[PDB]
Amino acid sequence: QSYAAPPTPWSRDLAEPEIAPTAYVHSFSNLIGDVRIKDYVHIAPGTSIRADEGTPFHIGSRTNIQDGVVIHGLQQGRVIGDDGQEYSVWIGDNVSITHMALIHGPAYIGDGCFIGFRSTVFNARVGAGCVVMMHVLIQDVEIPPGKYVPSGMVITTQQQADRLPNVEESDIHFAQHVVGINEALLSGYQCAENIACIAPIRNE
Amino acid sequence: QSYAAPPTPWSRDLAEPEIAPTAYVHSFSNLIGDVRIKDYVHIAPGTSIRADEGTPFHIGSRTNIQDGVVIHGLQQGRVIGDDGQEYSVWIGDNVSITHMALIHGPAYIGDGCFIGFRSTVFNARVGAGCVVMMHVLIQDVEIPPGKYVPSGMVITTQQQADRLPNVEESDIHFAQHVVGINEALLSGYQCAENIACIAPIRNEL
Amino acid sequence: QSYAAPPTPWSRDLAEPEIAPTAYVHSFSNLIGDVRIKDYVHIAPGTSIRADEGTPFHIGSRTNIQDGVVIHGLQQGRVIGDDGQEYSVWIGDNVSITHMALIHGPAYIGDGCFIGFRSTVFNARVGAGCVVMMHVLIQDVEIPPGKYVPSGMVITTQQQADRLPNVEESDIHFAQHVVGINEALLSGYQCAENIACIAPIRNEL
Ligand SMILES: [Cl-]
Ligand SMILES: [Zn+2]
Ligand SMILES: [Zn+2]
Ligand SMILES: [Zn+2]
Repeated sequence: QSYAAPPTPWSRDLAEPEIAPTAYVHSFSNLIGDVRIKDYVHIAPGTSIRADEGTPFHIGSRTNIQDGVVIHGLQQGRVIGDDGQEYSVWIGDNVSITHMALIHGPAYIGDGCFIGFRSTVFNARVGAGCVVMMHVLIQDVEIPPGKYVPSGMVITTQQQADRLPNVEESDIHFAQHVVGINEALLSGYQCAENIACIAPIRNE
Repeated sequence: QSYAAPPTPWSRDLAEPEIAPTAYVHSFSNLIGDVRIKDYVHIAPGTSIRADEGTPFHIGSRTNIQDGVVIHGLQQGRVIGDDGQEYSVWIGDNVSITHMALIHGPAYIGDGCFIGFRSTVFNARVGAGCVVMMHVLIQDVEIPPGKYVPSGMVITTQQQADRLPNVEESDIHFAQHVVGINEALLSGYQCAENIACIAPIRNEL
Repeated sequence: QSYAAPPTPWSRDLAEPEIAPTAYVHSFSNLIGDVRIKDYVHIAPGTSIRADEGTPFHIGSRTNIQDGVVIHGLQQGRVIGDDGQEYSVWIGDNVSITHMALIHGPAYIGDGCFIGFRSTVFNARVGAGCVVMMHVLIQDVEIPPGKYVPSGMVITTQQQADRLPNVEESDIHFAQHVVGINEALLSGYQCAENIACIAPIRNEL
């Protein structure tokens, strides 16, 4: 369920989502505007990705976007993607954006991040390899690369973002497991759409 | 995707939403019961507004309801609207109910309010011109007009509600911007649903 | 929108949901895999219940699942249900899972529980007859039966779980009311899909 961006004083290109053929988007979801989805992305049910104000959005390869997630952006304000271009929202490679998370542009999330349940990133950079846990708010700050954020933290000042602990080895594996589970899920959903793949399994 | 209220021990009128022709409601949403939606309202994808228990709901002119929002109400309990009528939920004019907010009747939200990301108003009055920030709970209280609520606050007592700072000039300016932005989006989406409007635009590309 | 579980290294049975004819599931929602939904269950708009990683899920009789709720499970990790079978998610009878709640397996929620607005149970056991309020996180712990949890609490250690107050009689009556309300909603929505039932009601208008 994908649509063009609406014509507004700030946008007239009527841009539509670019989705990799290796990605899987569940039917029960809504995608509007210039949303660039690279290889092996899994977009789960109940999600609304809306690139009508702030635009464009980038979602990197092997990244998962889980149930009930919202992605939107402010009309004014951008970050620099790794390609040199400006984005309302940049999410890197091998990122997990988990259940009911909110990612609000301007926002940069680096490669390998885990963003936990019901957590929000708004007007903020989160460095590569961060593990952010459950019920967290991050707003108006830069989180250094490789940091761990405990559940329930409300981070609104740089002073707070500057005193976070380094991730442990167990956090790094925990994060890569979630990435792998969603790659496996994506392929299974693609198999079920194809008579040649699903028929032999269904006969057993 | 608009439906009548179901028949229950407390209701039998099977009421359906009244939507102003100048409003825009996204396809990917669900609307049930006596929901009265006024001029230039924008209702975004993922929203569930359900007037099957407490009823009616009123959503005022130039108000936006953003993605993943839920509105419901308790069967018992009402607020007095600006028209003298009883409502489960009353949302005024020029209001922003932003991403993932929950408004739960009995509730009154006054003209010009901003209700921030993932925030909840339940069994409460929020006076006109309040600016509520992110991840806030407001419950069983009255917030005076023109107050600012910092992010993360869990307000459950009147003692807390009585000790809030006044909104600042830059808060007002931020609130009005969000209102105007959404007015512009609704007219854009209506153009896309009209061949005469959107065709000449796609021709320029 | 009812879907089979996908073929995967941990599951190839392609299970689909089993839904009691006396349950009402709103159209605007998504169900995937081995989800066992019992008698008189109400599933509200905007819900996603997904048994593709952890599986199976169990939802008991007269239980309600309200708007925007998400249910999922870890691939590894199970709890024992009251039937003596293993589940990623067990939700018992006469339970309320309210607006925007998240239940994430491994999870057990006993009979008679109230789980409040925007609250989370993950890798946890919540005993029979608990009343959990609003904007709560319960994580990695066991809450004994008959306990009350104030709004906004973040419970991540057993030490917190061990110092909770008992429910009061008024909390019990409050919980059963919400269950009763949702049963009455359920039969109303079914009445509207039965011409015998809805025809005389509509002719009064
Ligand atoms: Cl939420
Ligand atoms: Zn926004
Ligand atoms: Zn309710
Ligand atoms: Zn999960």
